[PDB]
Amino acid sequence: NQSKILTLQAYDPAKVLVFIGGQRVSGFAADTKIVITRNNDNISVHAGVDGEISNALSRDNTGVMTLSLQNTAKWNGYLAQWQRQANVTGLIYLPVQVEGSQGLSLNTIGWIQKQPDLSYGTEVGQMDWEIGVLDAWLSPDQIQGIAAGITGLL
Amino acid sequence: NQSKILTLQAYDPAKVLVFIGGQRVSGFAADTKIVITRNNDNISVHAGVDGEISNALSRDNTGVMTLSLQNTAKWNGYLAQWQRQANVTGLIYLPVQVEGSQGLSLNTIGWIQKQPDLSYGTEVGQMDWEIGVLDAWLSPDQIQGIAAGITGLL
Amino acid sequence: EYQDKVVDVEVSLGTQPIDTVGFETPMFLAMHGNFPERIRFYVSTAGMVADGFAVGSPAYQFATNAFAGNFAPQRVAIGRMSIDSSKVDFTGTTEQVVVNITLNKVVKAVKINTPAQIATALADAVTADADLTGKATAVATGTYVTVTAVSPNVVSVGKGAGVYKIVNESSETVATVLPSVIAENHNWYFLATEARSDADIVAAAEFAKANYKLHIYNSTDVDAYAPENSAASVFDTLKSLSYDSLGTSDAGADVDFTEGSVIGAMAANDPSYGDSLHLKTMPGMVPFAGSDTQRSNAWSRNANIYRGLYGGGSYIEGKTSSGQYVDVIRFSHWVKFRMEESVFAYMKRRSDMGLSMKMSDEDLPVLKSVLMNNPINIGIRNGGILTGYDTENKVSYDPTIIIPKRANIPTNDLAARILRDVKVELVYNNSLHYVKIRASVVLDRPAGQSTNAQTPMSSSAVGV
Amino acid sequence: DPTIIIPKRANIPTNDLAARILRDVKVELVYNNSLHYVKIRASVVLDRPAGQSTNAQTPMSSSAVGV
Amino acid sequence: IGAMAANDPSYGDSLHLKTMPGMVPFAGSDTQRSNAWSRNANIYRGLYGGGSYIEGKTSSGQYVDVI
Amino acid sequence: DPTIIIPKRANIPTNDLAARILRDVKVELVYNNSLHYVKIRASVVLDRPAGQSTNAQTPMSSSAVGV
Amino acid sequence: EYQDKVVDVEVSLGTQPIDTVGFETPMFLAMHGNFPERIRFYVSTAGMVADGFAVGSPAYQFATNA
Repeated sequence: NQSKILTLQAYDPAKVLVFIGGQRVSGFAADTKIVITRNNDNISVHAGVDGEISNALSRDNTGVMTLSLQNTAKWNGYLAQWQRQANVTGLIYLPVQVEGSQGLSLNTIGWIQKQPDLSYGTEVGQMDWEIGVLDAWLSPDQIQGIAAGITGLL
Repeated sequence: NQSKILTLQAYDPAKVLVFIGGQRVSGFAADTKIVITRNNDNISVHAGVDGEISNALSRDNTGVMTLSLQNTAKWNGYLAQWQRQANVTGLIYLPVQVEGSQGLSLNTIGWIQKQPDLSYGTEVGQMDWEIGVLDAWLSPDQIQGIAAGITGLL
Repeated sequence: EYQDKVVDVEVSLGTQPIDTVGFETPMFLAMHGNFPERIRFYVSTAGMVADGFAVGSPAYQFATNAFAGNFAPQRVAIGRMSIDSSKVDFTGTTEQVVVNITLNKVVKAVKINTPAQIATALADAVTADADLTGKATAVATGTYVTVTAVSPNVVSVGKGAGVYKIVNESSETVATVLPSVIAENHNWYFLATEARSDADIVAAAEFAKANYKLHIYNSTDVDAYAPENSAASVFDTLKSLSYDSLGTSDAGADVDFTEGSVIGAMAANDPSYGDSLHLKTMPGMVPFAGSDTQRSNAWSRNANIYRGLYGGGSYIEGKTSSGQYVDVIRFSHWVKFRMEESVFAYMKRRSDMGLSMKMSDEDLPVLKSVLMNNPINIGIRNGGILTGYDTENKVSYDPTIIIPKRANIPTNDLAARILRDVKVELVYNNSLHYVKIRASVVLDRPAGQSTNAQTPMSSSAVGV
Repeated sequence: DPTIIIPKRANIPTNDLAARILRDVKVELVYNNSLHYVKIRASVVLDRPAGQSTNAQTPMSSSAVGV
Repeated sequence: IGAMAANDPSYGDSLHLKTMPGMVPFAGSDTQRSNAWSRNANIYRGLYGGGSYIEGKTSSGQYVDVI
Repeated sequence: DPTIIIPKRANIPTNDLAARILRDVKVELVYNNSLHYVKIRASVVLDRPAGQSTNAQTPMSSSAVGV
Repeated sequence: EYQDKVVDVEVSLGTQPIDTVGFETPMFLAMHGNFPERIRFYVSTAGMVADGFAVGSPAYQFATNA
């Protein structure tokens, strides 16, 4: 057996596009751009004494989308001003979209949950904004779909 | 098979021109004039247990350009004064250009990263200034271009 | 050029688009006069009917069957032969008979309500239509009605409702026509014929082997599953000649031309996977109704049969006339075509910049990489080509490539400027066709097993 | 990529060295484009959509038959 | 001429597969091509979607490259 | 290897010394060749390939029997 | 002399070639009348049968064993 290349193209971080309200975000941090995590488990399990197993689905799809930006980036001002604008007017929701380069994507509604701490030091600082998401289901954008009707059994 | 001359002209070190801010640098060291090195690898490789291979491009193009000058050269004063001028006013960037004699070239923005140590001894001393570069991609200045559309495969 | 709206939307109700797939276009050699060209390409039955083809006509049936497969292509090639007349045979039994006939862009559906009486009534009804009489002709005889078009008019006749045959007669022979058809376009892979005489089928089979095409035919014959000693069917005829052609028995092969279903289950299947046809489902075909002995006879004659199992329909055994599996033939053709295409594409690109290839040891070896790209590697990735070490024979399956050196090339080839003796080797994989299981059941308490804990020895030591 | 070319002294005619004016400097550029018009194609379904083809093969690029 | 003018003979770069705009593919069958080759009449042929000259032969039978 | 030959003065006829023209200079060359046609021989295996011969000797060049 | 294709491939199913080895040719003095010459050289049993040798005949057995 010979080793196989898992993809034809190369994963390019610059190809990952983040659209918050219809504008592209720029000025990201060094290591990680964005992290998406679900708040709660998908399926719960109830185990009886005799061994009977029953499960119930979870309808809580809220999640948190970390966003790292350099403190010198101009987008810090946009989010800071929008925070107070929403606080005064009362409108906090805005569309959020993420395009993957060689992975999953995301397209839902979101809001600003917490403002990151600010620290000034010898080197350029970093700010990790937290953006909520109404639904944290990562959707594919590939040829997937012809095999989902094959894995099905039982 | 007969030996072939790799070039028609002769590599002349004096023909290598360095333009920092629009002025030609003079008074170089003995052995090496300039050295250009990339900070990080171009492409990373992730190898799975089963043998699957995936790669991701690197967008960090920062580099370091060593510059050797005799301690008696007048350009030591220019750089020393510019260091304090930038420190006070806050402007550190300035254009950098390198012309190769029979090799690659370079044309990007740069800045002074570290001042070399000074030592006084029996013989004339040497100073190795370090100049940063925004992008460290060495570009060609030759008939290259008609074959890049030939090596392509897969 | 001028757009009156910055944004415009066309709301299509119900319909949906389909993606563009790569495939091999089939060719159906039909006899008619709807267009002058020898061969045309259609993308939907709508275009064929717009060209004067009558609904239910042979070409229409073939196209609608081909476009309904899971691997159906997106183009169909229709050949053209001369046409002398057509027949509507009512042999058999039938309550309402409807025959769709189109004459010179005029579409009509004659109607009628013992076969001879039905044929006579239909013939009389045809003459009742003044338009048909002026431009077309009809005559009754026995159980069939013969219709002929007046010379400057084109008539197309197709099935409506009821039980009957539609047979078209033509003076042109397939052997004479195919050499002209191939001249206009060689861009097709599958070969099919409307005429179902033994001579036409044999001629098509002989032509296909010479011109590297795949031949398909449905026989609708009853001797196809006669006892093994009865070597009198076309299937047995082809065996004696060692020809290759995917033939199968059926019941509607001369009312629907079910070659379309097979092509649609074969067109968009990449040979690189070695994906046999064993159990592929095909719409349109009808299950084989014979008993076990008939199936055994059909298998002995290499006549494939469509069988229904557990509620569905399934092809079986995908065998050809010569006995070799169709999968192997397709794989061999795929390798033969694509190795050549890859090498030619590299050579042309290398000679289009100047610096054309030269016969020397310093440039020849690049053919190894050129060939290891494209087929030899795609086959391994998709599983078609086998690799690894064999434990039984103690041999390796690794693909091999050999290139001769300049010193071994005869002087004559340096004048002819052609290289020879390049060698390649491969090992083909295999699908799974049949499985046999051995079960066991226990009723009482099973007997206690042996309590030996030693590691089982390999073989007896006693040997001299 | 933008390109810039400068002639060498050996290629300058003697007359320009008297006129003291340089010529033949060349530059190239590629201009971007805005978006003016857009056209969309929508579709609506009413009944149960028909089952799609269940082919799982990687779609091949082009037909192999070519001579 | 445009596929031959700026080609340096020092490389020995034959015309075998050079593509030429403007020409139209030869439409005859195999026997016609064999006859044309026997008469040293070169033919432009289309293969695998492109167009290509063939065999670059001259009237006397010697390859044009050698001349 | 390319070769060049030049005659000596003693071999020049007296007439050429009056005509002042030299003759008989000789040069030789060997021309390279492009590649025009290629033929390949492939093979396919279906069952288990038969075990190969297990001879480990260095293959001899030619039969010794000769008189 | 004339080649209609720039590249051609003969797909042989199953069969494989074998390299050329140096060896000493054996001689089997058989009695028959299939050819006039006193001695002939064969490279495979197929050629011997093509010369009228019956399957299972002494020469055929010797060749297939060798």
